[PDB]
Amino acid sequence: KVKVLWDVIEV
Amino acid sequence: KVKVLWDVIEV
Amino acid sequence: KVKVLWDVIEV
Amino acid sequence: KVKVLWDVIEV
Amino acid sequence: KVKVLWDVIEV
Amino acid sequence: KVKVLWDVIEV
Amino acid sequence: KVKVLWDVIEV
Amino acid sequence: KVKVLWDVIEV
Amino acid sequence: KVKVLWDVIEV
Amino acid sequence: KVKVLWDVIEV
Amino acid sequence: KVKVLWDVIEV
Amino acid sequence: KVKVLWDVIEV
Ligand code: NA
Repeated sequence: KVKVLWDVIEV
Repeated sequence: KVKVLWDVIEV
Repeated sequence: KVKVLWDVIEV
Repeated sequence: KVKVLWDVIEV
Repeated sequence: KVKVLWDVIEV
Repeated sequence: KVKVLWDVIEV
Repeated sequence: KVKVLWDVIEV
Repeated sequence: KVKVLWDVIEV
Repeated sequence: KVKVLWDVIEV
Repeated sequence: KVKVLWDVIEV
Repeated sequence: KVKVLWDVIEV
Repeated sequence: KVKVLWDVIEV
């Protein structure tokens, strides 16, 4: 199955 | 570690 | 039909 | 500044 | 201010 | 087929 | 108006 | 390898 | 490790 | 005007 | 640092 | 019609 992985960085 | 994902479903 | 679900996993 | 990262994966 | 909008569509 | 439509706006 | 389109193509 | 194709469209 | 960073800027 | 900024980094 | 900048106009 | 303007910048 297909997933979108998401992340953030605080730069 | 935490991971945030979108599941995309074709149902 | 298509739907997007939010998943949060601990790995 | 907030940066967004994403990757499409197959699980 | 920047805002993001998104919708998933079936074509 | 599944597609995502994004709109990025300034408010 | 203008939108950014994602197609996640199953390959 | 599943991939995101993205484009800019006029709706 | 490679990180592909996305940001939106208001100009 | 909104613009998209795209950066590749190696950490 | 080198980044890619892109933006959309409607003519 | 829509046009996408690309640039490579030094920051
Ligand atoms: Na595949």
